[PDB]
Amino acid sequence: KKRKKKSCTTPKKNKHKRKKVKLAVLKYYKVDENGKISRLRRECPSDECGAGVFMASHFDRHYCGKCCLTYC
Amino acid sequence: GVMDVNTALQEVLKTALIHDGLARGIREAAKALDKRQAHLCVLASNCDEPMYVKLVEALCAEHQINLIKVDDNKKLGEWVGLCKIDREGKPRKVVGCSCVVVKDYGKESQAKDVIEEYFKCKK
Ligand SMILES: [Zn+2]
Repeated sequence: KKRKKKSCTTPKKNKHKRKKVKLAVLKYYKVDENGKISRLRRECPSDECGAGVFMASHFDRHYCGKCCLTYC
Repeated sequence: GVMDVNTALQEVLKTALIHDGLARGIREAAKALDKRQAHLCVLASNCDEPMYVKLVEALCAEHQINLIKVDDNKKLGEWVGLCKIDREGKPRKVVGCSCVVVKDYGKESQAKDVIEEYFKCKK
């Protein structure tokens, strides 16, 4: 055969660039001037990452990134 | 004991990554503290973030974890090992930490008396 160079496609796909969030640890804990803390993120009851891994506060569900567990 | 606590940090942190017993950085440290698997916490006072020190102190106060300070940020890179070392022994690319938490120690004697007895003195 002979090479025919057809590069035409629906423009070009763009690879998902992640968003650089600064100090994401801040929003998980609410710290007052009295020392006591409040946990603003609901936590997943599992064994692989329990006691420290927070879930996703979406508009209709709670979702753990590591567990892939979703509560609706 | 012949050396003060400012040199115990250069031998307790230098002999703990060999056994992989750290949570270097802030998020690893917070995970370790919430996991009830923290023994020593190290802070640099040079951090100008207001909400950093507050939450770290609050977590280190609610839990019974010893709090330490170094008063310098960048040099902590050599205490942990985030530097590019040269053949002559010149660390050039230095990235310093702000919250390093120990989870385990190694096998040495020089640092087993210097800073490890600086706890009950605060009681
Ligand atoms: Zn989980």
